[PDB]
Amino acid sequence: KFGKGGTYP
Amino acid sequence: ALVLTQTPSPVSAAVGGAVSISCQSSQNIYKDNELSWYQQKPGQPPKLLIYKASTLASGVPSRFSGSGSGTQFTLTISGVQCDDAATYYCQGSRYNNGWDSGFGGGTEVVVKGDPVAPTVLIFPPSADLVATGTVTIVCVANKYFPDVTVTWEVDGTTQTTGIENSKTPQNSADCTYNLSSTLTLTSTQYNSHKEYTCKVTQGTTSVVQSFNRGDC
Amino acid sequence: QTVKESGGRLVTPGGTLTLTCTVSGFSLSRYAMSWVRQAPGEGLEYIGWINTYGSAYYASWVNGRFTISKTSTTMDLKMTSLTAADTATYFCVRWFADGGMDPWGPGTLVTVSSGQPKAPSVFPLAPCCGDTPSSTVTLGCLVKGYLPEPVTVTWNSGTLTNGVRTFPSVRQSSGLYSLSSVVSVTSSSQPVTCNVAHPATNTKVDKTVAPS
Ligand SMILES: [Ca+2]
Ligand SMILES: [Cl-]
Repeated sequence: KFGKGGTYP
Repeated sequence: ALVLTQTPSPVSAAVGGAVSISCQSSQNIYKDNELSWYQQKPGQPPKLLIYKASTLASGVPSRFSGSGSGTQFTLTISGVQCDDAATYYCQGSRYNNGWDSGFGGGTEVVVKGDPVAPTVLIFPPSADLVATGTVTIVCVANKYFPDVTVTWEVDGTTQTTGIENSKTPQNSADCTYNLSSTLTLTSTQYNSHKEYTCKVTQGTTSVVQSFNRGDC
Repeated sequence: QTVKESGGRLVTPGGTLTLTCTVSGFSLSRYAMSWVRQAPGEGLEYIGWINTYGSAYYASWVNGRFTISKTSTTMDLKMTSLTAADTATYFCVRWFADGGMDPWGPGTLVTVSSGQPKAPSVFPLAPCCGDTPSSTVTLGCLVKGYLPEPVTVTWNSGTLTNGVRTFPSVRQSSGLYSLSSVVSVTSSSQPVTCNVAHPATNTKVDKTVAPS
């Protein structure tokens, strides 16, 4: 998950 | 290479019934569940329905549910409405020294509402259209379900070329279609015949409209 | 949160085009983004993505023909050596860590063709003049000979919407596009006007249609 940013709220 | 394969189009369901769409991955999806589902209506962007195989996005009706893990995923619509008529896409990722992602090919859902026979209109070319050297004759089949076939006849001869059909999406309130069918000829060809006929067939019923060039 | 694509147009085969995805309501430092395209009548096709650090990755078929880059508020897609296989609606999406693509933009259309932009011609659709009238009549406009898509159609300057059916465009054997729009009115209604707009040529056409 490097670079993959944030998860669905 | 990750390949996602969906149930072939079309899939049908009666209003109030249930439909299931499969998405099979050629490889295990990341965490076994990084699979999402999208709804797309014609001319609109896709809409996220479900992510992580079974979690609904904000505002999505609970008649949508997702299940599966690993390689075999299912989207289910319970209490199908006309407003659910759409193409459905899965999207998945696996980690192979980087993110490898793909979409399934899409499954069109046809929602069966109350059957209704088309009304049919035919439009002769305007004088200024004929003056261009290329004639377009327009036939429309309004507010119908299920699908129709369209035949063009010109003084009794079935046309086999110059025909284009264009169908609206299913109506979100009553599941019905509309259809435009066009016959394109040269003005020379158009002026060499009398009777132009649009025949719209829905199973064992046909509705036929004609005009006589010269009477219009 | 919104994303909006721009830059779609007619482009010559072999040509180069750059599309832009403009975002608002979220940081490109905090979320990944993707480009997805759809050829007319075909499925969604993943093109590539860009991570929060600006590293772009591509579908195996791209083969260095496309470049994805970003700024603080935009992401680009530069496409080279374009062919008819690249004619499509191009969408940008925010791509959540746990895989959901949301939101999507409206899409921008890339039309890879040798032709020149061409404005639509509009022709009235009215029933054969000899037909007995009934209480209601269906009138219409045929819009043809335009490139690229799309056109928009309204009736009476967007004030007539009930009983309007506007069909999907078709590409004619000429290579130009065509569509019709029809509307049902009371037989003694005032004439109705179709309003056709073609953004690519900044062309607007009105056509007033009356019972034959
Ligand atoms: Ca594909
Ligand atoms: Cl894909």
